[PDB]
Amino acid sequence: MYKKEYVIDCKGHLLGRLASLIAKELLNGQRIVAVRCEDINISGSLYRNKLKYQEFLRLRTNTNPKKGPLHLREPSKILWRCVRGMLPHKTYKGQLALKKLKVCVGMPAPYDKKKKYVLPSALRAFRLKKHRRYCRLGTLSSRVGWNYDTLVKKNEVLRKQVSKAYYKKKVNNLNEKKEIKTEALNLINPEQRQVLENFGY
Amino acid sequence: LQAVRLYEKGVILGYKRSQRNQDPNFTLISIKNVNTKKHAQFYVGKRVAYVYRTTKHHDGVKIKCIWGKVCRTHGNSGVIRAKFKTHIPPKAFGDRVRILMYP
Amino acid sequence: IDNSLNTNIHQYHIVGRAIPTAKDKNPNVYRMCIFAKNDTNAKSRFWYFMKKINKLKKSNGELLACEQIKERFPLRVKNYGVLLRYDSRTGTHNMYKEFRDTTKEGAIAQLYSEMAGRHRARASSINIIRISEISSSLVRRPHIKQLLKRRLRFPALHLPTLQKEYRKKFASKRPSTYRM
Amino acid sequence: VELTEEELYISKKNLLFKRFVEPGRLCLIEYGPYAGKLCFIVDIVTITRVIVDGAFITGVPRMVIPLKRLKLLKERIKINKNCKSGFLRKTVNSTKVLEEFNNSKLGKKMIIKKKRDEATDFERFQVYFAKRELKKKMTTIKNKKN
Amino acid sequence: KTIVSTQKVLIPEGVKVAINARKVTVSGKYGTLRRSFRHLPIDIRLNKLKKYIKVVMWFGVPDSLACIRTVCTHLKNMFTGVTKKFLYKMRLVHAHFPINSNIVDNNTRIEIRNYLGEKSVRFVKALPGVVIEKSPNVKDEIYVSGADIENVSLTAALIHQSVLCRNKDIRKFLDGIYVSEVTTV
RNA sequence: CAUUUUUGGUAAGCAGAACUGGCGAUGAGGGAUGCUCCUAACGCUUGGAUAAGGUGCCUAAAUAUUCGCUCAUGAGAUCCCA
RNA sequence: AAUUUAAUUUCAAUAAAGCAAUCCCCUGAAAUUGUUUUCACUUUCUCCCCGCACUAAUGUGGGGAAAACUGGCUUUAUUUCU
Repeated sequence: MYKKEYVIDCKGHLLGRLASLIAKELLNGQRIVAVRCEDINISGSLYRNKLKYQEFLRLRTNTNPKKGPLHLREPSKILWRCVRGMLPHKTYKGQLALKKLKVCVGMPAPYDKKKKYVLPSALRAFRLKKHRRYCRLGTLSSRVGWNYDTLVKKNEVLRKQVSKAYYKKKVNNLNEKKEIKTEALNLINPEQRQVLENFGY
Repeated sequence: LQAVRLYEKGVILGYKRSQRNQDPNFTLISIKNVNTKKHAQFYVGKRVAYVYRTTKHHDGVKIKCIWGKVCRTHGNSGVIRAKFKTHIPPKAFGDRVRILMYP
Repeated sequence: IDNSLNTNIHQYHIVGRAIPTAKDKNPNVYRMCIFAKNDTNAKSRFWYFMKKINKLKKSNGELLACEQIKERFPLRVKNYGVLLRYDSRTGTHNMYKEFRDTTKEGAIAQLYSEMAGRHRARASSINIIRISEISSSLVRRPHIKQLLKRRLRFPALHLPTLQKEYRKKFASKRPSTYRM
Repeated sequence: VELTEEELYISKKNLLFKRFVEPGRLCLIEYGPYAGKLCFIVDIVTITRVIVDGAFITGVPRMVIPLKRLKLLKERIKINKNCKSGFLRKTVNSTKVLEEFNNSKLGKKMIIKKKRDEATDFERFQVYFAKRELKKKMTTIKNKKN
Repeated sequence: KTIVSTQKVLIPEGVKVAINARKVTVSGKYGTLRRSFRHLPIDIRLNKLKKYIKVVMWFGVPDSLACIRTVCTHLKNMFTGVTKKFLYKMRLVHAHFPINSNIVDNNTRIEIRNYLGEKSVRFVKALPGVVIEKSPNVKDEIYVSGADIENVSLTAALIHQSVLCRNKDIRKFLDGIYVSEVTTV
């Protein structure tokens, strides 16, 4: 885009679309912090996805697994791998795009202070029917033993509660700003005040 | 503040590629606001300036410029073809460009 | 006018006859109405039927008329019954279907869509033998019987889509599905 | 017999479902040549598609569209099912639905946006200047409050 | 297919409901029962004053009709459970060996000894809120009771599954504890 | 070598014929890749608009529109083509 | 962004009149070669009866009426109200 850092809250987003939108932006040019990446959705079922990951694990090398593939277990790394698949990563242009991507499970607090964006076409609600089975990427990762989950669960809750305290304070501040604005709208010269009202204040 | 910019922002994308084929005569430009052919058509004839920073003093200065002009779209989402007076470098792909308000 | 929901399948009334000969001192004139995407297609289907029924190929006859046939009341929705001969991979079948639509042409487009979608039958493998307006009480399809109820007022329940301009790449907050 | 205080009970139901595809309900087109225009629901062709008919104000003919292309509004006017353009004009003029829409928050956001879109260069400066006067006064009031 | 499918579900007089956003909760004399139906996307609405619930689905398919009939049956079971606990009477059958049924942990875990003369212990703990009592009236009978038909049945199934033989003929050897009679208090 | 007709041989990316078109002697664009399939035959350049073919990303254009059908505890997905 | 005069069973209002009520612009269902004749079909936020809240519903299942607002036809003028 046209901004230093996009932060993306990746909860409720569907894997392929989330990856594709991120990738084209990286190619266009953008540093992108993918945040909250266990709450990504895969469209398959839990068993079906477990089967797919089983096939992925089965793929290795006869020769020497020291020169084998990487079976990354982090849900963030799973997204990263998918984005890597959607990049020409054996190039320099692809490598630069690859370097621009940053991935994190849960909300890292320096980037929770920052604004979070979402990708509106990529939500589970948006492109999947209600009555058709799906599975959360963190749930699948837990099933195949990533197991760094409870710590994040505790951390996210603590962050969210503080965010509630922050939100109420923000609401308090905004309400007070509205109150002073409405009072001091009277003090404006009539014509100017009428113009400002006309254009939506 | 002190400066007033008086252009709109863009991103110099690649040259006018097609799958596994290159045309270097035409360059592809992303203009920040646009997302349609119809909206892009408003800006179609405008003069475009690529300004860039260098290591040594040239004519006493470390800033240089390439000029081009927008001329036709490259898609329904308003990504636009621009023809330049000399080809812009692949080194400058993903860099910023200035789209002037004239003619 | 439209190109956002448009059907280019139209109906043509076509008339032709046998060339006069010593044997055929008084010809027989033949008329038919035919649904086609263009006049050449309409004529070729008319000619194919003239060949299938009669001994008359394009060479043996002369065209008296071809004209597109005009919708009486386009604002009114009507109950069309349509009778088919179609070919499957392993056989030929007859079928009789009901569609409520504004016009016969919309119904034929709908029929090709239905046969293609549900049966894999291409336009080439379908033959409409009669499409006509019929009474509402005589429909056999439950989905059309449901429309014909006194009070029709369902909730809409579909996704937003907008258009290209306001088709944003990213968003600050998550969308509202309900829309109210 | 008829409702007495059961009238309150039916009134004060909390039912989610609203904005039914009733004949004469106002709808905002979101796609196609006539996008951004308001229109009434006449007929229902099928599950996907409906017969829509513009307001005389909005300038959209009677026509089939998919329901998916509409964003339904709260207001609805009850009419007989067979009605055409004269009666629709007479009814719309009677019921003054566009005023209700203007009052409505979505309508209000749209009309404010429309003014802002059409605003001239001097008008734009005047909005800037007015906000600047407001901030000066408002900050002075913030000084006042402590 | 259909545009509209409905159901009108009678509610007993004493039921204390709390069913918002398809998280159904019913309370009554024997307990508060909570059971989500949020996977099922239907418009159950309550009526307090004239009792009953009205369930309606928009744009039904036979799958949806199956869901409506299933939910109404399930809801009725929830009402039935809180009003009167579901009791699964399980008879213990043996043709040779005394099988010793010793209820421990305040009616929460039945200890079973001596299936097919095994001289060993099978302990089978119940699920939450399902009490395992024995019958004073009939020596082989065991009462499995609780507010939910599914948990009591599952508890009974666990008891059957725990008992059953590996490899001595199923036709020949009939011994074990089975569900005779499904009732309520 | 290919389509179509075709003989022998269980069959064969097998042997043997017929008509025509290719390759050989041929770049170029597509067919994911590929001597032969499809599009199409070539001085050097500029611009246009198209073909075969595409338009989720790699990878250029639609997460286009529109109606059906489709959930698979090894689904399916562009002739030759596995 | 448009535009000209033709062509092709193309309207829609405007406000005064009339005309018919399962009736009509229509559309059904019936008794080589043409006719032509039969009765079937609208609305309602109108009214009534039974079921009295029995409904998906700011109503309702069944049974009946009422009208011509709605639609349809015949007119008379009118077209930048539309």
